[PDB]
Amino acid sequence: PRAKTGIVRRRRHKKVLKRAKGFWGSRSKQYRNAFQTLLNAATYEYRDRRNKKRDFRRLWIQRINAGARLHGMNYSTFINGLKRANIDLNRKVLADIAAREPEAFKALVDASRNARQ
Amino acid sequence: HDLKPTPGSRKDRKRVGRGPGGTDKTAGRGHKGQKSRSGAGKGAFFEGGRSRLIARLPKRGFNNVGTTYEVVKLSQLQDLEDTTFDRDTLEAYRLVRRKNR
Amino acid sequence: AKHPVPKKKTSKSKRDMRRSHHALTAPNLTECPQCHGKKLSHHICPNCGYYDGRQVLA
Amino acid sequence: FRNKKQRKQQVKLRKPGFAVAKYVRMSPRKVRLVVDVIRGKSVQDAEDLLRFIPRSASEPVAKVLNSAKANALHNDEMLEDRLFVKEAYVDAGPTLKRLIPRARGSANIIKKRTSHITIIVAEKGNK
Amino acid sequence: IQTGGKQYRVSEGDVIRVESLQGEAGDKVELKALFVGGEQTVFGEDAGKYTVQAEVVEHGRGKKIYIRKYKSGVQYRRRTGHRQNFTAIKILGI
Amino acid sequence: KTYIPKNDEQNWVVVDASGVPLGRLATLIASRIRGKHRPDFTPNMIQGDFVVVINAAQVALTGKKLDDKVYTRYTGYQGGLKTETAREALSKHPERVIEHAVFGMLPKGRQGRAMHTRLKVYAGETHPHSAQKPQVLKTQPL
Amino acid sequence: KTGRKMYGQKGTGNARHGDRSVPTFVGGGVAFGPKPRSYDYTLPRQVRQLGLAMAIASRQEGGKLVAVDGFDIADAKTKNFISWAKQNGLDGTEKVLLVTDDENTRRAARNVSWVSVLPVAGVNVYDILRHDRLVIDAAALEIVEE
RNA sequence: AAAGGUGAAAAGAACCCCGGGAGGGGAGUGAAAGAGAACCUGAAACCGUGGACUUACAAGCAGUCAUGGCACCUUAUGCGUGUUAUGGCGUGCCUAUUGAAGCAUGAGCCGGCGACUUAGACCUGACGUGCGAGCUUAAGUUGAAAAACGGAGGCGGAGC
RNA sequence: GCGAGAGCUAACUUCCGUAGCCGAGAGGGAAACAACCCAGACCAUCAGCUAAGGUCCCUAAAUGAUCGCUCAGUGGUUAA
RNA sequence: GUAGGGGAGCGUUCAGUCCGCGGAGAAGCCAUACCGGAAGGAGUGGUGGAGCCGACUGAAGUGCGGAUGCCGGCAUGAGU
Repeated sequence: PRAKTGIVRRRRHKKVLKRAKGFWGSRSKQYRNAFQTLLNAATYEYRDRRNKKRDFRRLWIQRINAGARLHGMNYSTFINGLKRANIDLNRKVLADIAAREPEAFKALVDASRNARQ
Repeated sequence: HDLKPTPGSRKDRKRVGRGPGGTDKTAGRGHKGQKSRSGAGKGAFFEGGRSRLIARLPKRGFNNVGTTYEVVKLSQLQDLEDTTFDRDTLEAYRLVRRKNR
Repeated sequence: AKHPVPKKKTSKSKRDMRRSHHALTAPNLTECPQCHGKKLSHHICPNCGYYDGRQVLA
Repeated sequence: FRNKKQRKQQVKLRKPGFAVAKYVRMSPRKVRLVVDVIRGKSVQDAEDLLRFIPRSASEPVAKVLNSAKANALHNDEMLEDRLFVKEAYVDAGPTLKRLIPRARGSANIIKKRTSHITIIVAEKGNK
Repeated sequence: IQTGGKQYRVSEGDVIRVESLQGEAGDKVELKALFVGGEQTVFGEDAGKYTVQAEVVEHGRGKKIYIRKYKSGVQYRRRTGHRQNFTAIKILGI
Repeated sequence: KTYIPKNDEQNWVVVDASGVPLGRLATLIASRIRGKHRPDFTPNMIQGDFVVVINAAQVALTGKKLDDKVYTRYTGYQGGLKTETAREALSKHPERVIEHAVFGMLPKGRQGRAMHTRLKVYAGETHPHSAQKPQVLKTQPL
Repeated sequence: KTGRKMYGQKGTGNARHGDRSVPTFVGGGVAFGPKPRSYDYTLPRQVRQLGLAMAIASRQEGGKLVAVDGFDIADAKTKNFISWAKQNGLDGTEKVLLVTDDENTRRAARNVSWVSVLPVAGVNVYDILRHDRLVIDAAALEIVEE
């Protein structure tokens, strides 16, 4: 017996259309293109988590030595140093201590130099 | 009157092997059945044929189809059954019903 | 055939980017000195029929 | 409150300073040009502008205005000499597809569109 | 960080992956890397001296996150739900 | 969780270009501009101090300031709009020799451009100090 | 209904069509549509035996019941059929099946939800398992075979 | 070819305003009238009005991740919803290919229609059930708001 | 790539043998770029160590250390 | 992980059964920051104006973006 596609397709779509918002023109008002925009969307969505991990860590490092070099070292040097002192093992946050607590960072800085030369 | 779908007529299950779901050509987004060219919308490439050894193969033998006798094995009588009588009939129900031959 | 033809439908956007210049300019109606009804500067007042005196019949 | 069904009875729902000319045989696109200058002002002015504006979209846009008024008063008891054009806008009614011959057999279909010119007047006031 | 915090602070509720020990108040104890209890800027090991104690606050089911993939030309489309679990804990250590 | 932004800062440094190897110097300028030891040290927007260079006209090169260093510049539809000049040839506008060797060692995006804005060279010396009324921490090269 | 040749195999401007009577044509045929048939297969005898047998059990294992003539009736009435029903546990809350010949007896059963009549043990695994309580009644089909 | 649908019932809108009219606004009927006769529901492309955040050194598959500004906070003030700026990354889909962003094919957009089926006591095999060394009916028969009967015939049972 | 025929020891040329890769392979590198180099993506994380490659500024990381070589911009398009 | 094989499910209509639901308001429609591993499901609000959810089982004209597809509506070109 006859079995339409009634109400079953509308839904399916609005499901997508709706995912689309700040999607410029057609990419948000028309299905077809709306949806299609949403495959490349996949490409990005995914490959972006695996990724922002690389990115952020890059913002971290950049500071960790724009503070390190702020006394006379350098991420490179400043870091093998704390490493020298198995005692030190932050890496994570370490940068922040560079961004807000100048006092501390000072400590760790010189702390390394004296685990160096 | 709480809630109770009830067991019985409706509570009757299939069997767990009784019968699997058909097959509609669409296993995920990514179906476009058949080979991928040179096969479709028709039916005749067949599977039989007369050149594929069928031919090239010799033979004339000669068909006849003489008589076909009914084998009433020996164990069929001895071992068990107490001369429930062979004869020409009683053998039927003994089970050795072939007829025609 | 129709030799030159367009390479795509133009955005409802762009199709508008264009039109930002078809906006009419509202006449500069001025108030008649007599009938005090608004007229079109330099022409005869369609209402009273004046232009310092009365030219056009009522 | 109550429930929808009830409200529909307790209320009649009216449209203050509203008037609409439906099915005006003209491209909405044309008419909007006109309505566009009248939107938002001394209804006195709207009256005045129209009489002069050159576009033939003007008469209609008139007839609807001198009714969105005539209602603003009669049926609404308003104070006309403070009646400005609250809102005006044009929408498209049916469309009169008509077939038209062409070069060598081919044919075409003309769109003789239409418009719903609704115009809404309100008492201005500042406070 | 990579589980089981560290650092100084003032005692807040923070979310970190499951801590096994369910229930609540499960006085959690963490080593310590760095910290300034009274400004006392203290680094590794020399830090081990002090420690942190927290109390399992609540366990949680993170916000849903659909993991999607797509490689073009080769069809291939993968929609799959997901959301990670966590353990909120209230900081309060030495 | 990582740190945020600031603003109410605009360190106003004055590097000297005298005798110093244009490039080196440049890199330095290009450094601070974009973000030195950086405050919140962040991308999104720039916090990289304002740079003022004096002299310039007395920057320094090496084997070629006649040979090799040819600042090219191709105008209108290149109907032979191939215009180039020797760097020494930039004795008409030393100012640009620098200014136009740095906008290179600076991002090229929207922000990037808005960043040449903070670089501000002067072919002179003391007279330059005139277009200078704010801070002026002279952090020469090395 | 539809003609057979259409436009131009080529050079018409986008198409390639046969009739206006095909699957891909609003108004045409229904490729792979449904046509009349029977879907009637003969389920092996021994099962149609282990059928109601097996069902009868279930019923006995629960709400079974028999009848040996119902002098209790007298006339169509039905009224009193309900009567008997009463003091027979047939409150009127259960689907009741009364397999039994007795032309006059059945005659009293034009009431809903309760019962549904059923002649000369012309039973049926369905009905039985369908309704609640079974009035196997006539021991007819119930005792004595082969 | 296409083309259905006021209400329960015409009670189908007396009378008044604007208009040559169409069209509308009140009043009144009605349970309801943007249920009013271009009359059930009324999606979507498409057109428009109003509002909120934005936009006039900018090189853009049109997203995505990050951060900040702004607005609002009925599954929602503690997380968010909408929006935006700057940064990073980022060669539409499908098909046909050795190889596609591809200056290679298809396609204006939306909605609805639109493609691996049905049959034959047919063949072969996986799962399952009924019996089991035996297992079954077909035509038909008689009943049927049900199905029993019906062994003709078929399959194991010796092969060469 | 290696081993040959062919072809001008010509071609993203052609035909075999053989190993790897793309095809059916995302990720880092090679400016960009199927197959070259490193390496095979179960999902989640503002955590960590490494490969090939890299560490003046545009980008992450020593304008590093020591002994030399060339002033050509060689480096950043061939030969008798 | 492409052709291909194997597994488990989601959804539509019709049908038999169970529990039921509805004019203080069903289906359909429209909105939404909930839930589920996906297909999808729920809650609340708006419209609507009468038939309709959920569960087991059976049968299917059963799921779509593509075919210069088909019908219909409406765009661009362009107040040209």
